[PDB]
Amino acid sequence: TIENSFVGWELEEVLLLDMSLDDGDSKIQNQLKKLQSPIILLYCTKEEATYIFEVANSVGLTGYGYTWIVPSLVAGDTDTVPAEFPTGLISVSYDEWD
Amino acid sequence: ELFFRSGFGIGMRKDSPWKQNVSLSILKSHENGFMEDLDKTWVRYQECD
Amino acid sequence: QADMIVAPLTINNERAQYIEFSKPFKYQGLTILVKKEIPRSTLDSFMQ
Amino acid sequence: QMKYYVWPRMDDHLSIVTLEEAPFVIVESVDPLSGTCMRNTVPCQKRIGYIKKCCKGFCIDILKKISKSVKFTYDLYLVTNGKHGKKINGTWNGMIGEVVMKRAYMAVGSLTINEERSEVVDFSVPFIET
Ligand SMILES: *[C@@H]1O[C@H](CO)[C@@H](O)[C@H](O)[C@H]1NC(C)=O
Repeated sequence: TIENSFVGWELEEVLLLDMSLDDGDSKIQNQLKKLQSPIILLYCTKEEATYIFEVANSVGLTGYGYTWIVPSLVAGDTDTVPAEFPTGLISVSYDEWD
Repeated sequence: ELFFRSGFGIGMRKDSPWKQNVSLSILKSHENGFMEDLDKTWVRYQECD
Repeated sequence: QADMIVAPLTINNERAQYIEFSKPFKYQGLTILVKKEIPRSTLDSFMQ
Repeated sequence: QMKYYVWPRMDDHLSIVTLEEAPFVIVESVDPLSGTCMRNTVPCQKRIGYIKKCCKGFCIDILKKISKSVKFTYDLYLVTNGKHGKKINGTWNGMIGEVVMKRAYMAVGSLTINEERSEVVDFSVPFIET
């Protein structure tokens, strides 16, 4: 999309997370410390999503001035909120009400 | 050709009581034709072409 | 020892960090002054 | 179709007024293909129900370059009540008519320093002769 766009998009911090081995929080902490953008894209599942945000609030990314957007499966259910997500989380989900 | 433009200024020590009325008794000397009159009698009399 | 520098004093970023300036009372610039050479003239005889 | 024309959530968030002056602040309409402002222009709103235009020029490149050094955020919006300000029996209307009304907190554009306006707001250092 970026190549075929007159509008200017700034790309940065394209690093991924290899959350597979134990005691990776120290590695995650440096990975979480390399983000310097007002909005950060995150793509995980409902079970995996809560693990990442346990470190996100530790450094202090969550709050005003920072926005996180996740796919539909991160929320999982329309009402069953695990309360493990930062205030202001916005996501796109499949239509179910109509 | 002029390459560094910055006007003059009646500097004063920071945080001085007079710092506001001086900057308004200069802006009022431009409009009345005063500082265009001192310019006439001191700086713009012609002696050589 | 002085409270008001009534003189031609340019305003720039180094001085403005310690003292307070006013609104400019003259707008200027920097220009170069060089000696004017003689215009000369070549007309004394019509055999030129 | 978003129900919120502007995001509700917002002191580094400053309103800023501007007006169209021919060589300084040029207002060009939004590109039809994408409906968004292209490069080199900071998006600028408009009143009448809002329409998003795009602004660029000499007095805008100052705003982008200054904002980088002092690290704040802004959102321009064109003024729709008079131009540049004029005192009509105790009312100011224009780029200088909103800063006092506590709806602007800044006014970038082609203003002009003089005594009558300077009793209401306090201008910055001049940066061009006029
Ligand atoms: C500046 O002028 C105002 C106008 O009357 C006056 O009230 C004030 O005392 C003056 N201040 C100084 C420092 O001259």
